[PDB]
Amino acid sequence: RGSHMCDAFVGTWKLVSSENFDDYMKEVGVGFATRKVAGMAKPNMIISVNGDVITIKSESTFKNTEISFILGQEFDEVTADDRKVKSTITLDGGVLVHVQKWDGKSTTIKRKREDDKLVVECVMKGVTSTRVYERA
Ligand SMILES: O=C(O)CCn1c(-c2ccccc2)cc2ccccc21
Repeated sequence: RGSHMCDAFVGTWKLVSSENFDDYMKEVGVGFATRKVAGMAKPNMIISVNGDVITIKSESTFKNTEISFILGQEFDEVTADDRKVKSTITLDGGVLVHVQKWDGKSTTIKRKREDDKLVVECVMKGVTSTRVYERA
């Protein structure tokens, strides 16, 4: 019912910058045509919290996705690039840490507040992409 730290993430966010995302997606194993169309997208990401359930929606010309979850409880997720993964999202020190597991592989997406931005850092082995969103 009352305020939680998680509320710093809540709201409507628009992508403003993307660095190294094509190389990150190659590491993930996204095919060419999907990478090109995904990398063009300027999604809006809508984060909300209801009781213990956090919802992250991405809306764009590429794909609309929506996940709902409870921190530390694994779920099934079909990602925007069409992987079928098992995901767990935790809050570590203020950072939401989202680990996706599929086919023996793993990718971690961290989201954090920096100034008025929500920074999303996507990591697959040694390759990192930084995506910066701002309030809509
Ligand atoms: O949250 C994001 O900004 C990127 C989400 N995302 C996307 C994505 C694509 C288009 C629109 C939003 C997100 C592709 C993708 C591939 C691998 C891992 C994460 C991925």
